Amino acid sequence: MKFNENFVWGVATSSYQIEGAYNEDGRGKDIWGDYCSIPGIIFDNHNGDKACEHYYRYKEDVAIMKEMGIKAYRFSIAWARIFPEGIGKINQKGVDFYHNLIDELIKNDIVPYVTLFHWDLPLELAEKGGWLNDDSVEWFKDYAEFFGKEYGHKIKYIMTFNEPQCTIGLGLQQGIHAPGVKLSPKAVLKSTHNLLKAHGAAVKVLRKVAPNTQLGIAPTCGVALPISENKKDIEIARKRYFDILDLNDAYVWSVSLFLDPIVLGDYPTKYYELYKEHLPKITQEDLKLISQPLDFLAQNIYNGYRVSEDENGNYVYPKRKAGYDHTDMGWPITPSALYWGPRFICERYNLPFYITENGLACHDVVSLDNKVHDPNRIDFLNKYLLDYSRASCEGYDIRGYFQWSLMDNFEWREGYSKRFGMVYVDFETQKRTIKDSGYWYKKVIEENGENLLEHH
Repeated sequence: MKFNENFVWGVATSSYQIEGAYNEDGRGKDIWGDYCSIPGIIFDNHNGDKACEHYYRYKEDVAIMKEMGIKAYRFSIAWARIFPEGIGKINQKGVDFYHNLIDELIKNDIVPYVTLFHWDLPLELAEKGGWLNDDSVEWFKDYAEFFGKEYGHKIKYIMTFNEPQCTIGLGLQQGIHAPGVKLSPKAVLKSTHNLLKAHGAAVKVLRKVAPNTQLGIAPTCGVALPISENKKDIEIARKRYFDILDLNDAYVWSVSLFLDPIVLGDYPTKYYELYKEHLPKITQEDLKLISQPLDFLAQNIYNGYRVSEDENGNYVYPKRKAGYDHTDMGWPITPSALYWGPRFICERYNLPFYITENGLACHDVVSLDNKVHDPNRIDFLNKYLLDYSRASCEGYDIRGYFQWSLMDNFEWREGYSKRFGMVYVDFETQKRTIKDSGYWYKKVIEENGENLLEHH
């Protein structure tokens, strides 16, 4: 067919983007709420104080997912809602909420896929240096250990970190994400190393406290795309996809920087040569701690870029055609990224593969008929899933697909100016309206993708 019988169809959210209740029920502050307090940082000075008020309306959101036949729901845990100080005293109302949300998903036949860290680092830990502090490995370990002890018996999928490229790169190297800083290469690489150690420490303890929970991680990157399907152009894209970038570029946006240590046991050789004078102290236990065996690998994939080389072996990036298909972010629409991306990742790491995020922003409106018509989203998803199907038919071990946001939410620096959900959300009334893509997606799950349109 188009997909295997076990293909997991799902949707994805994150805590800070949907939950709201930022200063309620004992929830501590995080780095993004603090980031939003700086005037002019967020579009129109939006923040996540209320967001979609999912903390109060989660029962309606589960029922909306049941109305679409959604069988899996990827979401994240507000670390500051369970540990308002990052470490130490637990916030029982926070633990109670996630029990109630998880139980609500289980009761509605929805498989929870849990992200432990989706960027909302507790502010108390941030003011102790965050990932710069070597104690961050212990902080995240104890945080993971509690969640496994408290929910491991009813959570079968846990991924540690969401897009460390954004937390480390945009957050500490490029000054684009919270906390919004541009630090030394030493600081960024020590931070990178402490995050990878925190991942490994979390995986290790989660195997003792949650021995029946499958463990993974969901990084992100742009997908290098070959200009043709002959052997030489594919190799160029592959080499670029897993390359280590120079220190004068946005070098944290590397697949191998995080996944080679995690899966292969060490940083790439280029890492040690290029970053030599800024390297953190690396022990083989560090590498043995980071390289804990995983059960699956995940990836958030939104778009790709054509890459080739010139006579000097330097990367060449061809222009995009005038008027190319794009989204409300101005991002390009490149469905082949959901083939080459998964293919390259499976060939290098040979792990069961999930797409934990894929979607687009559309300038959606409630039209005069009280409906939300988003045919551009349907076409986007249809084209991307066709190339995803191509990877599964060629034998790559792809296990599922999570369409990014179930509902419109806080799109970080863009605030609420960008809508990624299949459910429209009026952020004043909090009225949820399922978009056309949501009803289309319901049929995609019902028919496991044999319904998808073709002639790509």
